[PDB]
Amino acid sequence: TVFTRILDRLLDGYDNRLRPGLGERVTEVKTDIFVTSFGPVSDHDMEYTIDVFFRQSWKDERLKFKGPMTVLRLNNLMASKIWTPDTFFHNGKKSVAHNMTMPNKLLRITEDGTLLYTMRLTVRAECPMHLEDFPMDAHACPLKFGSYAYTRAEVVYEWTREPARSVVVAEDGSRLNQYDLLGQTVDSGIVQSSTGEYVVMTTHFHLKRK
Amino acid sequence: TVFTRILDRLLDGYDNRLRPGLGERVTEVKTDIFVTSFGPVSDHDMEYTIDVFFRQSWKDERLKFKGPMTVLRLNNLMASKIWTPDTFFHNGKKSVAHNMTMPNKLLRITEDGTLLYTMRLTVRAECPMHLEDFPMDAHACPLKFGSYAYTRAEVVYEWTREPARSVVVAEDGSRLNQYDLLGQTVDSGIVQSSTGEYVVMTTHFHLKRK
Amino acid sequence: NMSYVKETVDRLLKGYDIRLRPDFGGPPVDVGMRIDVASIDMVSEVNMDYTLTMYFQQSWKDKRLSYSGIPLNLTLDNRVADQLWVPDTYFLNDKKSFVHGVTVKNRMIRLHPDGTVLYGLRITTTAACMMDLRRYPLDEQNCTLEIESYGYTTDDIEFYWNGGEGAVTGVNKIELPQFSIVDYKMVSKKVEFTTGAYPRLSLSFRLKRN
Amino acid sequence: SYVKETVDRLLKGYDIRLRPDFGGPPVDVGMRIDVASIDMVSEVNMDYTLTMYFQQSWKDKRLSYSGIPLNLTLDNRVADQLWVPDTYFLNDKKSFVHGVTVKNRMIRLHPDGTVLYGLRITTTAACMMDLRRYPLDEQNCTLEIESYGYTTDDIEFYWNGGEGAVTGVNKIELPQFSIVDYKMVSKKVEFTTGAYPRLSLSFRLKRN
Amino acid sequence: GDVTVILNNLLEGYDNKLRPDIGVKPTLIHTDMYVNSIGPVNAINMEYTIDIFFAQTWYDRRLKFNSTIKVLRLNSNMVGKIWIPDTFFRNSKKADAHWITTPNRMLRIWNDGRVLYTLRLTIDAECQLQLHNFPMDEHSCPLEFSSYGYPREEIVYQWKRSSVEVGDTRSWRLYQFSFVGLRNTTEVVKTTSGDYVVMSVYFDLSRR
Ligand SMILES: *[C@@H]1O[C@H](CO)[C@@H](O[C@@H]2O[C@H](CO)[C@@H](O[C@@H]3O[C@H](CO[C@H]4O[C@H](CO)[C@@H](O)[C@H](O[C@H]5O[C@H](CO)[C@@H](O)[C@H](O)[C@@H]5O)[C@@H]4O)[C@@H](O)[C@H](O[C@H]4O[C@H](CO)[C@@H](O)[C@H](O)[C@@H]4O[C@H]4O[C@H](CO)[C@@H](O)[C@H](O)[C@@H]4O)[C@@H]3O)[C@H](O)[C@H]2NC(C)=O)[C@H](O)[C@H]1NC(C)=O
Ligand SMILES: *[C@@H]1O[C@H](CO)[C@@H](O[C@@H]2O[C@H](CO)[C@@H](O[C@@H]3O[C@H](CO)[C@@H](O)[C@H](O[C@H]4O[C@H](CO)[C@@H](O)[C@H](O)[C@@H]4O)[C@@H]3O)[C@H](O)[C@H]2NC(C)=O)[C@H](O)[C@H]1NC(C)=O
Ligand SMILES: *[C@@H]1O[C@H](CO)[C@@H](O[C@@H]2O[C@H](CO)[C@@H](O[C@@H]3O[C@H](CO)[C@@H](O)[C@H](O)[C@@H]3O)[C@H](O)[C@H]2NC(C)=O)[C@H](O)[C@H]1NC(C)=O
Ligand SMILES: *[C@@H]1O[C@H](CO)[C@@H](O[C@@H]2O[C@H](CO)[C@@H](O[C@@H]3O[C@H](CO)[C@@H](O)[C@H](O)[C@@H]3O)[C@H](O)[C@H]2NC(C)=O)[C@H](O)[C@H]1NC(C)=O
Ligand SMILES: *[C@@H]1O[C@H](CO)[C@@H](O[C@@H]2O[C@H](CO)[C@@H](O)[C@H](O)[C@H]2NC(C)=O)[C@H](O)[C@H]1NC(C)=O
Ligand SMILES: *[C@@H]1O[C@H](CO)[C@@H](O[C@@H]2O[C@H](CO)[C@@H](O)[C@H](O)[C@H]2NC(C)=O)[C@H](O)[C@H]1NC(C)=O
Repeated sequence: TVFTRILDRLLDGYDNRLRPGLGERVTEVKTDIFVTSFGPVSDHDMEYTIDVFFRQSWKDERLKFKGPMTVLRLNNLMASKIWTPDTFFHNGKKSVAHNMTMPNKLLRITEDGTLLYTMRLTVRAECPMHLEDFPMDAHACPLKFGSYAYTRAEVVYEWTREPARSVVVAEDGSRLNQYDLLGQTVDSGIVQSSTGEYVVMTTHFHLKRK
Repeated sequence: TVFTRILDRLLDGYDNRLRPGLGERVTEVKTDIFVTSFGPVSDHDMEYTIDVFFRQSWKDERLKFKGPMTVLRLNNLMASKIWTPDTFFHNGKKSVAHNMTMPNKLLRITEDGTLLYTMRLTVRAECPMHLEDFPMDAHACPLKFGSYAYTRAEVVYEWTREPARSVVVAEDGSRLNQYDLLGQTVDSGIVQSSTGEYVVMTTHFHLKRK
Repeated sequence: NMSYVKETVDRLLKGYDIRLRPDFGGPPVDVGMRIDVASIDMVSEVNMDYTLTMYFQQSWKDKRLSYSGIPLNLTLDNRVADQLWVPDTYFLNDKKSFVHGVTVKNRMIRLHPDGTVLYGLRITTTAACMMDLRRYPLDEQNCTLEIESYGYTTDDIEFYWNGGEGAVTGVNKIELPQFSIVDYKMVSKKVEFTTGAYPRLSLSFRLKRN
Repeated sequence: SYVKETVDRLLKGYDIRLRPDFGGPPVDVGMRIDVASIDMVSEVNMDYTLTMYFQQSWKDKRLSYSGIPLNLTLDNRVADQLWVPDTYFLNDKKSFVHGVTVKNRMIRLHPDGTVLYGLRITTTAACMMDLRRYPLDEQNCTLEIESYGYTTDDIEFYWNGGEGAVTGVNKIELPQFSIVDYKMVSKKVEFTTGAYPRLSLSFRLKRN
Repeated sequence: GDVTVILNNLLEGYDNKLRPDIGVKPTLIHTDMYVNSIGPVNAINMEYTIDIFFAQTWYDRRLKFNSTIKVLRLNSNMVGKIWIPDTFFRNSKKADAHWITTPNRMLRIWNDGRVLYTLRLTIDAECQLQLHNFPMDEHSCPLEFSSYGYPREEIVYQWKRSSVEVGDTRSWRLYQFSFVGLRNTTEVVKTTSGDYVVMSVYFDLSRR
């Protein structure tokens, strides 16, 4: 009743096509990843599988409000009417967005203006290994991701928590048959292409056979 | 020139989500099929392929008209607006409603109010198979179908012709390679569901391994 | 009279906010699961998964969809499900899932004069099952199926089994070619994450290798 | 400038849900297929995979324009705003229009009215295989091109060009089979609902 | 909201259905790709898969805006509102774009009217292993593209850099053969619909 008047106000003058602060500050996207189940590593295809709750958060100065509630747990139909980052996995092969009774998305707009847009995904990506030591080896499967259409001067990715404590694997989340997930290591990074210097969040999964 | 103006007279005031006769007599849908081919049986996962022309007919008195043409042979884009029933196959575990250039659906509105509506399907229905006699098999694979959301007090399925003649297989079309089609057998039952009571059109196909 | 019904159906959809859950900003609304298991389709010890087809039914009492004149349990078309609020219930251990689209999308919208919305889905889930291959003739699995909301904390909605033990129907009518159902058990559970706490209904059952 | 308002008036008041010459003569639809590949003639599944440039040309009096002495090749997002025939394939199992960058679909109008249509379709078509002679047998797997909801009192099919309506077949090389001959067949097919026109393109497959 | 003013003003009176130089110029398009990976050459289906970043560059005189910002960077939301040329890979079995997490479509608009547009595309093309010598393999593996509807009078593809124009990556991209270099051509292929420019890209490989 009252909240419909709020949400009908927050789209007058709003534009999908513009990041928050165009011609201004860069936008800082706080990326969090919760690994639901690290799936089976396909050795002949040379690619692994991982199920993630790919979280990301940023501040928009156009979605502020002074309603009775602080956080409005809205629906995923709302998220197609606000700006979202264009993150993509640089080594991803066949990444499916999980669609169900509703699409598995989320949007919790806050009276501060900060957002929270998480997605349930299955991204499969390249993990090149060296079979010089075939029965017993350990190598790191990379998971790189970053923006597609926005350079480092438009968007800048960050980690939500500390980088040692951002990517979280689940307790029971291991669909592995041959290997042992033991630890992960992230860093930031800049990969320059023919357009510009894009920021790339690299995540390695160190794992060894049995 | 004229026929554009008469389709809008039938669709203005017509509600796309109300069956003909809500609070009135029960909608009588008349079902016909035409088995274009009986596809190859699968002894591994106990299923079979079948592609039919699945015909339906019911009287929508809200769509009667007076024009120069006797019947109106219209596109599938018209059929998205008119109420059509939700006829699902109880044995179908994967099905393809075929579309090639348009969706393969014809809607022929007669002058009286009745209307024919059929679609070219493919049903991967499953057989509960008895393999006690694996070289000398004699099966009867069902093709149950009925409404999904509408009760027996809301829609009732009937066969168009006599029920022994209301199922037709093509004379030169069957993709069986290990079995052969002895003949068809229909039945009409009622499934007592947790939601309500539903009419169920059952169709059997009698097979024997060569 | 069908003209009185369309005036009420248009009245329920004029002023409706699809992006707001019912009693938004107040007490959580209870959504009750109802599962009618059609079949266990393809359980496989190669990909660590099993294929489940079922009738996922769910009911919730919402305030905005109430009427006084019609004594009927108003069953609308399934395209009204694209016009109303439905929960974003997902299955956490799925690998590939789909709603059956044989004739229409197999959805049920059954309104009530009270305000109870009944929502059905014939969905086929390829859920993952971590199977212990310690001893092969006596496998004795426990393959789960986890119902959980995505974008709503436990103070936004809450789950329960609609009927206690009788919410799960049809598991005794399953005939697997190599397995036998000896027990199935429904578990209600609350699970917290960094984002919030989430309700979790668990449908689990034991298999046996012959 | 001037061209944009002529395209906008061809789409103003246009009723998609009625065919050309509705309530009158049958609209004449001519077809042409450029065969791209015979990819996977599977002997187990008894099917063959065909990639083809499916082309349709019909006369439409509602889409004629006076000036502009050129052909208006429009974007592919106009075909859902125009009438196209509901041509299916009778023996398909899996098929799709290619979506390489956008959907591969051609609309080329003409100043007289002859709408030209095009698609790039990969069709997994099934065919009967006689495995009596297990080597060196000819298969004769066909492709029945038929419309769904238009009786011969509403449409007419023909191979546009006669014998030169199917090109690119002689440039195909298969590793196991070999294209020995192809032929085009026009007929009428009666059902319970009506009488529908059918084009049939055959491929005899002399296995090496 | 100052960019919202000049972005909305490029949208009224703009038809998505017409190419920019609809009567005057052949609407030349500059193109290039970044070869991100070349997957396994299976060669039983005569198929190799390749991941590229396929970019396009053309001048739309309807998109000139006055110099307030030099170039505005757009997301994947304004590609459907602007004329985008059709481009299809001629030898592709299944060329599927990447749609995950608000799809991979990049769009830039300068005040000159120049439009930069790119895609992330995975392909699987046609390449025979040329099995005269099975240990001593050689291969060509073409990758060619054209417009499906617009002929050489209405569209012209051209490389940016003369005779190479194609980048590459670190050669650890799952190639069981020896990737030894690039070469590209430009061909006018006569079809029935018209004459089309064909931009072949060759990936020379050999088994070792
Ligand atoms: C037989 O029937 C089936 C089922 O009905 C048809 O399949 C559907 O076809 C339609 C028409 O093409 C598709 O709709 C369009 O989809 C575009 C992308 O959708 C993606 O959806 C999910 C992820 O969200 C992916 O899984 C999909 O991938 C599948 O489809 C591709 C297609 O080639 C396959 O190759 C794959 O293998 C997958 O199977 C899709 O990638 C979508 O962008 C588009 O929506 C825009 O355009 C329409 C009209 O213009 C408007 O809804 C709207 O304007 C959208 O534009 C917004 O977004 C764009 C983004 O760029 C902006 O530019 C705009 O400004 C605006 O903001 C449209 O919805 C549908 O996805 C597809 N479904 C499936 C399951 O395949 C067959 O085509 C049909 N066959 C026939 C008729 O021959
Ligand atoms: C993921 O799952 C969601 C389920 O919530 C699904 O969203 C739905 O998608 C369909 C399209 O596939 C939407 O239906 C559209 O709704 C608009 C509303 O005005 C209609 O105008 C559209 O009509 C078009 O198609 C009609 C077909 O009969 C024709 O009349 C005509 O050609 C129109 O162009 C269309 O029906 C539906 O609204 C959403 N539901 C939501 C967003 O809640 C989504 O598509 C799934 N994604 C996948 C499968 O990739
Ligand atoms: C398959 O395994 C799962 C977990 O390994 C079993 O689920 C467990 O079921 C028990 C029995 O109900 C649960 O214990 C009780 O739960 C209730 C309701 O949550 C609570 O009130 C009790 O205090 C007690 O904790 C247990 O929580 C549950 N485990 C999980 C993780 O949910 C399941 O029963 C097994 N399948 C079969 C067929 O036995
Ligand atoms: C084997 O392939 C041949 C062609 O390669 C096809 O035979 C065709 O079969 C159709 C229908 O079975 C027939 O076409 C007829 O053509 C006459 C004119 O010649 C026409 O008046 C009829 O109405 C009918 O359409 C004919 O037998 C033959 N046609 C041609 C041109 O060869 C078919 O695909 C396969 N035939 C068999 C017997 O397996
Ligand atoms: C309309 O729906 C209501 C709600 O399900 C039905 O009321 C139930 O009827 C069953 C009879 O099978 C009783 O066992 C339940 O106790 C009733 N529940 C409630 C809350 O009343 C009602 O029968 C339906 N009426 C019609 C005409 O369909
Ligand atoms: C527009 O398309 C029409 C239809 O094909 C063209 O008309 C024919 O063109 C071919 C080859 O150019 C020739 O047979 C004749 O020139 C035309 N035939 C007839 C019967 O008129 C027309 O040339 C095209 N217009 C342009 C500018 O290319």
